[PDB]
Amino acid sequence: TYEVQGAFYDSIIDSELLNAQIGINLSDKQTFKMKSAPRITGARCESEPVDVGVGAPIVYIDTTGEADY
Amino acid sequence: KDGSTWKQTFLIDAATGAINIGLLDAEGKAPISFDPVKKIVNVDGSVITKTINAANFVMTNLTGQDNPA
Repeated sequence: TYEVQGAFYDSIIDSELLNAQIGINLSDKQTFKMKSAPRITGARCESEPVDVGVGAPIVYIDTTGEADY
Repeated sequence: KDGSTWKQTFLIDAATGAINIGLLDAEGKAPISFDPVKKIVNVDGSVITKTINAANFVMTNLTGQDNPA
């Protein structure tokens, strides 16, 4: 999680003064939660036995992420 | 007659009413095969008929990666 606060600094503001953040008059802070990358909980593969022919392979894999896609 | 050897084209066994039709594959897979013992008619390829009457149209994934439908 991070907190965001910033503002515009004009030509008057100096690098040292900007670091001091004295005259900047920054914006109020705001807190947001940073999402989590996907991970795979387990890897597996199972298929149905068949009397005639061959069982089609399939992969079952369980994730734990929160990505949109 | 292929060179100095002879390749089977079709066979009709006496003990079993099995009739293999077609030149044999390098691995020995006959194109069309029959078996009254198992009461099955085995044809690799396609079958064209005006109509078909049956009691169970059980689609099968005959090949490793086929899509029955």
